[PDB]
Amino acid sequence: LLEGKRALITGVANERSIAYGIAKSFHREGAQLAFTYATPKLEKRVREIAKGFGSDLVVKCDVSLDEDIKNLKKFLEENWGSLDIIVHSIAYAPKEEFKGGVIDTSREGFKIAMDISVYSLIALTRELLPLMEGRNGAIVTLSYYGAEKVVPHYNVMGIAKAALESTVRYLAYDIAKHGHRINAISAGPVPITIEDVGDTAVFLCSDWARAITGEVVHVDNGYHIMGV
Amino acid sequence: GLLEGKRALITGVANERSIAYGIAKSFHREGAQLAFTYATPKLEKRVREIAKGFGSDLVVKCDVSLDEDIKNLKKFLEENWGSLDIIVHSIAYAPKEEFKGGVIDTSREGFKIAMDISVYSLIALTRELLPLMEGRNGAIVTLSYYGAEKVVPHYNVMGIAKAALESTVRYLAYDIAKHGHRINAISAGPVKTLAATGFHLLMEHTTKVNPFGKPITIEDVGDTAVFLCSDWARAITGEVVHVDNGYHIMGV
Amino acid sequence: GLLEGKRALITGVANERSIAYGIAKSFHREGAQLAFTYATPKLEKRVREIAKGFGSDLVVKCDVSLDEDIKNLKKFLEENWGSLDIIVHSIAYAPKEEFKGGVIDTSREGFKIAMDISVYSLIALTRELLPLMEGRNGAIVTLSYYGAEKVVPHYNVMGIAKAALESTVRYLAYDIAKHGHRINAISAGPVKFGKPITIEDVGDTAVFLCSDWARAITGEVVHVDNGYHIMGV
Amino acid sequence: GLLEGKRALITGVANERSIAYGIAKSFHREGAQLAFTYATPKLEKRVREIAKGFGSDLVVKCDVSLDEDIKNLKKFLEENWGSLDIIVHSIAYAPKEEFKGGVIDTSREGFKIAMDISVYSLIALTRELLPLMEGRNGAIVTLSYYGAEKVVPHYNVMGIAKAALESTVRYLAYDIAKHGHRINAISAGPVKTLAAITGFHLLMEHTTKVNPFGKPITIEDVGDTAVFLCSDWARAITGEVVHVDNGYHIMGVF
Repeated sequence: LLEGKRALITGVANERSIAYGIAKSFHREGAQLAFTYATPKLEKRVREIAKGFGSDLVVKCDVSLDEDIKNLKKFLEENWGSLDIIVHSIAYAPKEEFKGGVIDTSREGFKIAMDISVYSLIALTRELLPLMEGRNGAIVTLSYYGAEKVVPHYNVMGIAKAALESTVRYLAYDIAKHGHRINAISAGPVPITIEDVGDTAVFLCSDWARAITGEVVHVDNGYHIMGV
Repeated sequence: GLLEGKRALITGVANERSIAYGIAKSFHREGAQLAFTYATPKLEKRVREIAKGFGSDLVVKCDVSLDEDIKNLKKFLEENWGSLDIIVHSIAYAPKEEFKGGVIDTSREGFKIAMDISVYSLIALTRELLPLMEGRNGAIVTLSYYGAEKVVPHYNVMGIAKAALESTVRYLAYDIAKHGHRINAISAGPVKTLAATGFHLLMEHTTKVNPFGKPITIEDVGDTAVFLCSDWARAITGEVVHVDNGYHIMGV
Repeated sequence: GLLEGKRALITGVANERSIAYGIAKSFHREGAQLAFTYATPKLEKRVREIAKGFGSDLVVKCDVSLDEDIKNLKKFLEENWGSLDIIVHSIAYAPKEEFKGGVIDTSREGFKIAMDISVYSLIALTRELLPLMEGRNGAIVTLSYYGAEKVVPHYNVMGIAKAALESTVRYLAYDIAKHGHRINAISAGPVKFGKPITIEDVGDTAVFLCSDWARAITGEVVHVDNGYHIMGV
Repeated sequence: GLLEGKRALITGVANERSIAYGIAKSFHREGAQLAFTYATPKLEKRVREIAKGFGSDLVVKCDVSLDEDIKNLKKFLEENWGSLDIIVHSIAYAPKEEFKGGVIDTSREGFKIAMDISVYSLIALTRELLPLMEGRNGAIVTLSYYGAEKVVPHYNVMGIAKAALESTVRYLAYDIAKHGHRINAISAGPVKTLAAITGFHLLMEHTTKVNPFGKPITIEDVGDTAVFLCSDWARAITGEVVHVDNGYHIMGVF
């Protein structure tokens, strides 16, 4: 339960977004919410979604842009002045990258995949950590089994998610000095539901999970266990 | 109230410092009804007193080395509940001599005991009690330790047992899924318990190395156990969750 | 050749299709001298015949469930060789009943037997034979399977045993490194892309892992499985 | 030798302390014919002299950040060999500043460079050179580090890179298997190289104290493992990460 907690939600595009399921569970559990939208064409839907949860706090943020990350800090500084939770649900590679195999990955497509899907977590964490000072905050990100095993056609995203899980470990080391935690949910195809992810996110971002950091929790109906 | 209307069997309570006591405490807070085993006749008194403190009258002797004790446990729960939601498996033992040198010095008999009590008991309890869980959204949780994954000097045969335990969890998840049940492990960091050679140094080293510079508590385990045994974790099975203040991340 | 001047004990040969036979074959090719255990009297004839074909007359009965058989094996090696370089541990068993149903159906006695034969035997052999390896920089190799890591239906208690075995390899690596020795596991795919491997695949990997070329490798599990382990399907 | 009649491309030699030099040395002992890349014009002389020492006249400049250099590398190998058995990928870089604090302090540009040079280069080289391996039983080996799996302070963005690299190896194994080829990683322990950074001495000391042998690995340990992994003895081994680290990876206390 997240009473008194202020959470930033990234990655809401619509009502089927994994981040929507997280926001839904967070709202139920008493969290106040703020949202990013990735592009201008998503602003209307994200604003409506935020309003449906009683939030008017919506800000444009292209995570490939340093200036947008700094602007996000400023927006949160001005409207809240502190922060408890970051939900990082941002993953992208150009669609061409999923055709063929990893062997067919373009250099630019690789750069884009890593920057959006992995570096964005570092940039958000660095920039927003000051807002969390003295709060014992929590960050959660999303991964997939393709990080650990070959899922054909997942391609560069399997590489990105392996990098992401390592990033979670290093960031856990960094931010523990300031009292904060960061974990990943390795989600099955959304099969699980977005609500399965959301309820797991609530726990991991709650004080009940105070001893859990740098962990990857599989929310996948046990898919990960199978050897055949 | 995440466990409202849930019935949970708690194994492994010896005293108020036991990991299972932490689990009972969190489960109680969250609305679970509790039943307890005690391992040896000497523990009866304090386990009954502990149960009473949680509003439970259900305490029964169960030495998991004994097939008849497991059967009688089932009979006891059939009479007093007739359905079951949760099994907390917090049982680990090896003769103390097995911790003195290295794994190379493990005795055959000590090995057999360690695996039987620390691993096989999970299989026996799961098989025996599964019928009582029918129609329920059952959850089982067991306790492991990082010594399953890496070498922790003096943990020895228990590092072998815990690796077997985590594999056992995976196979059991596969078995019990078709009955609508889940099973997971909590890989807990060191806690100063009655149950837990070289402990002081292990505890000190772990505390120094983990990113928080502090040990976990039995309450940390309990709160994680609540989640994993609740319907919020309906999509989580065969998983090992580290409740260790980040110790598992370090490559120093 | 890679194993010249090295003396290797081979456990687990039952016949020419035994994984240990492939290891013995590769070991022989590479110049190792060989000694064999046989598990039961009814296997003596075939094992002696196999040993002879490799130019060995060093064959000894060893039921690894028996402490006295393990002590006796040390004596046999002390008498005939007086030193040792390599142990090949290829010993895994559970009563056939245990592979019916799932792990949930495992009997207590079947579990005890599986762990004792498949896992504890490695500890007992390593402890007992380590003195013979003194000052040689020895190497031990054991066998595992992907069912240690992931669920392979019907592998059951052996999946538990193999997970325990791999952990045992790590702890033993820690123990024996201070005496200059190494121990590793080969996680073999099913035996003769992600297709069945051969006993020769295992054998040539065993030679490397038990050679001085692998001097920096210990407590490792090497998958010899045509890449099966990578798949998330 | 185990590599008799095999032709191997060696990337990443800067001097005789380089991990790739150890690999070249073992490969040479074992009968491989060698070709070398050098990363920058300043390394040319050094790498040509090292190649000469192994009886090789095949050295070519290849900056892996450049698509045209990878294309020209292929053209060079087509002209001088026309077939290829082995690629040794020993390429890792991030700007020095990235090792100074924690991963939290990583710059966007330093991250991009690290991933491009340390990870993407493997994909580029594998894709470009695979045709030269057609009909051969090819093998590729790359170098990783335990920082891919666990937190090694100050290894930072390289620990992210190496985790991506190990995943890249798995996916490439899947891709190249249908052409009869294999690819593996050696997760090597610390070695004092030109390339190996903030806190190196302490990392080296700590690793040496903690590993069960109480000593670091050598470039020759890596070389001998690479020979096996790139030989037909390892025909059944692909997508694997092999720790060549004197047992460091087993330790759960430090």
